Amino acid sequence: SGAIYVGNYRVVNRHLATHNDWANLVWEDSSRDLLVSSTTAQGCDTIARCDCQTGVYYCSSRRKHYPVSFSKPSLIFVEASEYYPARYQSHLMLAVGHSEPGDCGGILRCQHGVVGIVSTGGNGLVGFADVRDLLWLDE
Ligand SMILES: NC(=O)[C@H]1CCCN(C(=O)Cc2cccc3nonc23)C1
Ligand SMILES: [Zn+2]
Repeated sequence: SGAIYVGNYRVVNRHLATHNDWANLVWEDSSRDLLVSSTTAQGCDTIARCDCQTGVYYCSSRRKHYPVSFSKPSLIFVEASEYYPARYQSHLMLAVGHSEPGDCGGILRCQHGVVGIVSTGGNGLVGFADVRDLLWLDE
């Protein structure tokens, strides 16, 4: 579990979105596992606007933050689940690091701000859904 709160927005993994998220839907993309809903209270998360390939992510399954090197956002194959059929997930970044289902929603950050959230993982790898291209989250 986990979300990004920037201004009047809440960014969550689309497969973990609530009924309230869908009733206050702004934008969603199955191919990226993202859903953005509107909020009444103000959010203060700063979104990074950069091409950083190093950062720190929160791992709930370990109650620890870990430094990582991660790849550039790309289309990566992801296996089937109770949420999606087998497909290519776009805007996805992989890092060598620990993750387990339950870790989705953990924030990845660089010195510039929020880079994205945990969305996939397995076999010593962790995948992050990038949010840096969503320029409209700030305006
Ligand atoms: N974006 C998707 O299609 C997801 C949907 C939920 C299930 N997915 C996983 O990757 C499970 C998983 C296993 C093992 C470490 C994991 N860390 O985070 N998620 C992990 C795929
Ligand atoms: Zn950065």
